[PDB]
Amino acid sequence: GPWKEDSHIVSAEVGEKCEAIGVKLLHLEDQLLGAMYSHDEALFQSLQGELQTVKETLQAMILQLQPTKEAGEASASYPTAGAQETEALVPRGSGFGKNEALKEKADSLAKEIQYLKDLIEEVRKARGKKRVP
Repeated sequence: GPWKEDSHIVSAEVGEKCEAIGVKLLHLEDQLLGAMYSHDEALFQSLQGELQTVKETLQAMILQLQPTKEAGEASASYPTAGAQETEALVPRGSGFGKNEALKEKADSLAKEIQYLKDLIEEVRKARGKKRVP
């Protein structure tokens, strides 16, 4: 009769999965600070593979619980006028050297964690506890 295995066990399985991603996120943040300050090669490879596996599993989780449509989808345009221009004259770098290669990776990883945090917060808020009547 039944074709699918998951029908009732989905709301009780998300809580444990969310707690697992939370403990992994905290351990990944501590290992990220220790790997960037101490500088390593093995820790960066393991961090990239673990981050890609958590991102792929998180995308599959949101694609499994939340349905997807083929026809439709809204596109963004964002209005612009053009006010105030930014110009570079003094890079500034006191200490030992200059930071440019580490800044790009720090902003890219920080943006990926911000989107990852908003995604986990949206699934937690939508399923589990509801706000207002």
